[PDB]
Amino acid sequence: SVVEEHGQLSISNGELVNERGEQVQLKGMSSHGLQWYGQFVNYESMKWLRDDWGINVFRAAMYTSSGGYIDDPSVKEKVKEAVEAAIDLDIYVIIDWHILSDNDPNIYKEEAKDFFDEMSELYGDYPNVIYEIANEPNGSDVTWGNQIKPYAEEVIPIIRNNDPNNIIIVGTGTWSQDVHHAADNQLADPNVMYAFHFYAGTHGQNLRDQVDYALDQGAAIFVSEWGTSAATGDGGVFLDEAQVWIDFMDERNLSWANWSLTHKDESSAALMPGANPTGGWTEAELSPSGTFVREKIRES
Repeated sequence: SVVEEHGQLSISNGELVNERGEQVQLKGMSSHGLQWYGQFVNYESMKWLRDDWGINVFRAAMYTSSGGYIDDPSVKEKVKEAVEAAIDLDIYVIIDWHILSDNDPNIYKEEAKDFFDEMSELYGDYPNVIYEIANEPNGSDVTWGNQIKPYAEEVIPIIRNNDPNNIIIVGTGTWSQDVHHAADNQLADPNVMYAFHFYAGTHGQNLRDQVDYALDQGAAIFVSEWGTSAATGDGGVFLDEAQVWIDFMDERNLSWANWSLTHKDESSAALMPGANPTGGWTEAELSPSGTFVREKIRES
């Protein structure tokens, strides 16, 4: 139903819109790393998230390093499974080239180009796909103008040769926080968005104002990862600040994916130790974070 109704997504005047030009807001879950917690990514669990939580997007977080794709490329087949499930479920799907410790996207750019060539050749004639080409650039020596923008200007052409206009999300500096610099030096492609990531354990008032600055430059922003925890993914759940961010995102029509769908013993994890990898979770099998995120998407 979602993808049949909204169909082809695009950017118009800095906003995500559907094929009839109406604003649309995606809300869903991210996997944790597919090399660690891939058992939670399958048609049945995605169907349960669609039907019980109300998700309309799912993000497949394919780490590159940390035992991910560069070390063992078999994880690309789990991305394919997730994309195919999203197609069958009629929801959107984010293919996330999940850089982190490999903090400059240029480190594995050759591999990225080949991966995105393959994915856009396979799936480029479906409207469900959203490409996220570099999760979280980070480090003082990785800047928008010097590293990230030129990386995007190598990878985007590869995708566009196969898929002329599905959305591409491009990471920003400082762990996808530095939307100000990206918004002042935007990419040419008209269906690009810039990633912004937050964690509710950080006091967020200036970060909200910086997102507003970026939006005021006509840049489109996708909150492709956020947590209810501290920036480590752990240390406590911060639902008051999370709610402030939820309301901000609704006011600004910002799409989002929450980190993350796993049973790992960390506060950002949505599931308890006993949660079935194929879905059907009871209240007791959701963590405090998961309970909150489910409520937010159901309310929407």
